[PDB]
Amino acid sequence: MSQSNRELVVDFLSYKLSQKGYSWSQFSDVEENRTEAPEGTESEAVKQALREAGDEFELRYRRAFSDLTSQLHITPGTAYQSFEQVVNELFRDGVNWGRIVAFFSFGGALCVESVDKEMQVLVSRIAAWMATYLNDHLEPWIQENGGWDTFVELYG
Amino acid sequence: GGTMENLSRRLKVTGDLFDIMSG
Repeated sequence: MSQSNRELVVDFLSYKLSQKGYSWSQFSDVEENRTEAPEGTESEAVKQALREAGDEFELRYRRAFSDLTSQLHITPGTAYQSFEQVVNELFRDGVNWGRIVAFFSFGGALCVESVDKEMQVLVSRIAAWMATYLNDHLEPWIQENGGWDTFVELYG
Repeated sequence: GGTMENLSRRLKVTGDLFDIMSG
């Protein structure tokens, strides 16, 4: 239960960005070293659910309210605000998986939008804003309603 | 100004549809 939530942040963000055509380690640093558990790892399964959840989450949004990268608007001086703003109002009404699925969806989306614009570095910046919020802002909620085991139980 | 707020709203609804508690 909770070992390295950051790995989950780096993974999802790296995966989504990898689907758009961007490389995480290319400009992420992952605050350590791109490795990620091979297979059969607890945390590994966690990312698997986040990837499956984010995929279905972004899909519904993409099918209904179109993609995200082609809507938002982040800059070198409003990225941390754009994120905090969407994550704030999103978790303002009350934290929850659905809010976390979007939290991760927005994180990876912003990175792609920042890289597409001219702020590849923002990928790692958001990486710290997302992870930090995940571990410090919603982490408690995670273990509260079951944790990554539940999220994995619902999506996995 | 009218980008992030609207964005969050869209993510919010998607959450309700993809939230659930357990099982």
